[PDB]
Amino acid sequence: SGLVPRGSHMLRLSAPGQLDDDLCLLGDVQVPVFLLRLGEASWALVEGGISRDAELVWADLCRWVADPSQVHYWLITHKHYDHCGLLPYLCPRLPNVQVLASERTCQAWKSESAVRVVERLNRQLLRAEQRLPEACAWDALPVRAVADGEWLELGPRHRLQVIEAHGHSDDHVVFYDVRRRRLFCGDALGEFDEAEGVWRPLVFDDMEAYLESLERLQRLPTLLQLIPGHGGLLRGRLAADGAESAYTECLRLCRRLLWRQSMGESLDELSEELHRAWGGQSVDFLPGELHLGSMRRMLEILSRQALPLD
Ligand SMILES: [Fe+3]
Ligand SMILES: [Fe+3]
Repeated sequence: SGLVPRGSHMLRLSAPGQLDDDLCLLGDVQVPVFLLRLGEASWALVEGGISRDAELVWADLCRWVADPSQVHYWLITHKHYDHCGLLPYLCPRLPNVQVLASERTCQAWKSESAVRVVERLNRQLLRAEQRLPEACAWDALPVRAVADGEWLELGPRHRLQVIEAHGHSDDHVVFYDVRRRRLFCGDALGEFDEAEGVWRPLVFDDMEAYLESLERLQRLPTLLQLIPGHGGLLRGRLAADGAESAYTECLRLCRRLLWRQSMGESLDELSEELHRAWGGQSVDFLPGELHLGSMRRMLEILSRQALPLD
């Protein structure tokens, strides 16, 4: 790497450890969990991860926090297997934690059907020799539902607003730190492309909603830090123009899809091409058959909802 030999300014922070005075990245940058120091004896976690990373995240958590009885909150953006998979495994080690999530997210953990999908996907990600810890029941998690527009006063230095951001999933929320101009955006802007510096759209429920969410997030004060559900912490113009860029990349995808369909292409064609182009990034946390499946689903949603070309 070049970066061995020069102290340049990094636009993306992608290593575990301290990101800012109040903020650490725990576990794996691929599916990170963030730690906020709220106080001398108080902490919050943000993003709920994949189950197989339990011990990775737990060891990093213990590097910074001598007493895990001091972790008081755990904010969750949405119900997908990769954003809540640690909860049953680490909540039992966090006796004072309250999970904060949307009503629709909380409802999913009460659904036998939903919880078993979450379990099925997370089991496929266990590494060689890994055994998960003892789990809590999903319906026994210490949860509180949070609402659109709600101010979460996590502590005297940390007040974060819950902003509804449906479209990626029907339950997706994001969390905005007004003081720090720092947005925890989950998968609402898509998947950040590490080779190209652009957003790949992740529209798995509703395109109109996904665009409207981005429209709304573009109106926040200019971001200084943008923290998606995968890949680390973005700063500079990548943060400041994140929501706008995410929006345009989604339009672009619609244009490609509707153009190729014009030429009589099947949806499966663009899907295999998107799986080929984009699937490599998430191979270590999303089974490849399921990335292609998700690509096809997104293209179905766009095909139905995109404004026609004539
Ligand atoms: Fe997701
Ligand atoms: Fe995700």
